[PDB]
Amino acid sequence: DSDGDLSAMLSLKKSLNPPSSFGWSDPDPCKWTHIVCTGTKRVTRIQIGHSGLQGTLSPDLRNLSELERLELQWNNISGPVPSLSGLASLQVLMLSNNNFDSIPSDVFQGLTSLQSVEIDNNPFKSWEIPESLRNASALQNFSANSANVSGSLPGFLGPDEFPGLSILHLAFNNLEGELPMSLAGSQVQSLWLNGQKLTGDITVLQNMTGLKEVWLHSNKFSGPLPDFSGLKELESLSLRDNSFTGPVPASLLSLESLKVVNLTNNHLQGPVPVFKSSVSVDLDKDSNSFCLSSPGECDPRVKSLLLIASSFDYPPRLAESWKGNDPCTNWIGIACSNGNITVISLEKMELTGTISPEFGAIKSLQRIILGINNLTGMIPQELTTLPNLKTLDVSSNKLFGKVPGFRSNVVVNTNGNPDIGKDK
Ligand SMILES: *[C@@H]1O[C@H](CO[C@@H]2O[C@@H](C)[C@@H](O)[C@@H](O)[C@@H]2O)[C@@H](O[C@@H]2O[C@H](CO)[C@@H](O[C@@H]3O[C@H](CO)[C@@H](O)[C@H](O[C@H]4O[C@H](CO)[C@@H](O)[C@H](O)[C@@H]4O)[C@@H]3O)[C@H](O)[C@H]2NC(C)=O)[C@H](O)[C@H]1NC(C)=O
Ligand SMILES: *[C@@H]1O[C@H](CO)[C@@H](O[C@@H]2O[C@H](CO)[C@@H](O)[C@H](O)[C@H]2NC(C)=O)[C@H](O)[C@H]1NC(C)=O
Repeated sequence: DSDGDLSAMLSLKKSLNPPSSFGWSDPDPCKWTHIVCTGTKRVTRIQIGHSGLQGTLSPDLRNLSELERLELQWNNISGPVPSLSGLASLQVLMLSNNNFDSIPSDVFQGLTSLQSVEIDNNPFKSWEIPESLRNASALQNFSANSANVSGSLPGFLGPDEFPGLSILHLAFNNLEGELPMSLAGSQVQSLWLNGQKLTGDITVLQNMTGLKEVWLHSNKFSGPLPDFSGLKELESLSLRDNSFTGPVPASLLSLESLKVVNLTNNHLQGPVPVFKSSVSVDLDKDSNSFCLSSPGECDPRVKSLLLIASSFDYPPRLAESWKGNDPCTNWIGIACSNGNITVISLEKMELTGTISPEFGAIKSLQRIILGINNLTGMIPQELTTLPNLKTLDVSSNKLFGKVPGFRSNVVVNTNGNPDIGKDK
């Protein structure tokens, strides 16, 4: 009630200790500068950003039951952020750019009206995004850049609990682990996750069709680029300084909405991408694994090997090795005679995926050695059309199906494939 608000405001004045000329002098805090109250003397707004404040924040803040907007940003307030639990009308919370040293796990408990949270640039002790946030079903904006956020990106941030989430900014924290698949379906429009140690692939982006701005640079993301054709509002895509593999997808190259793309410093393969003239492209020379230094089709041998790599799920070691346009110099697993590929030898490379029928297109092949990997599927019939093939070793994989009929002088070894001959 109004007496409770009066007491809480007096406690806040004491903790913050504002200057004598700040205007918190009247016996009725509803008459104080930068405070808004209802006609029945309930506090609804406290708006004292950029006010040079130096104290701490009283825990009695949580007693202001009708508080809607709390702005304390760009001061020098220290100590812990008090629990705000129970402030069911709090709609806007701005604490960015202060000196807060911690934020508690129950801080968002029962904050059902919360729409916008900004707590960037505070020297918080390490903390994880808390479960208490899950009651903010109308949450639209959550910003906590440079706030020492740790752990994984929690899956509860998906549309199942945050159907209105629009801005999620968590740059320059300590996040690790992979993107949770529960983000699928999210209507987030601006996503900042740059500048930490996130890993895994970014396939979940395919299911986030409201994205306009995606900043994932400076992480440890890997794997090939996903299908972008569904992201018809995507304007700004920053993927630089990661470990992405595979080619730049045509689905991205033809995306009409695209305005800015950053691809520098990855392990992207295939031909150099050509974007529309209107797109600002950040792609430093020699900062990926493209076959040429400028746009143009790759060498025929390279094209074949890249199809083979694709079927092997773009092996990370090959993405970093198979650079340039000459497979006969310094490529993992590749030997040549007079420029013709004679050996593809990738034993013990933890390969996944399947054996591409494109092996059959490399007519100079003498040895295909793929033993001790995690390959599945069948041995393609196309391999029997290799007239110089001497040895096919596919030992110790997870292959199945009938072995096609090879010439009677081809050495074939399927040792250690328990399902060879079985159908699946
Ligand atoms: C957070 O919000 C949940 C509901 O949202 C769901 O969980 C969130 C964490 C998040 O995942 C959301 O996306 C998701 O939709 C609230 O949960 C509801 O809480 C109320 C009570 O607080 C429950 O109401 C009770 O229902 C009982 C039957 O299931 C019923 O027996 C109870 O009646 C008894 O109590 C009432 C008074 O409360 C009394 O009037 C009755 O006479 C009787 O004794 C009562 O109605 C809902 O079942 C919960 N689930 C819903 C609504 O889906 C949760 O409270 C909230 N928590 C915080 C901290 O804000
Ligand atoms: C992503 O690339 C864009 C386009 O190159 C970068 O934006 C440009 O930044 C330069 C500064 O280096 C500005 O002077 C240009 O005006 C910007 N162009 C824009 C915004 O269209 C952007 O900085 C890159 N992002 C990262 C994280 O490196």
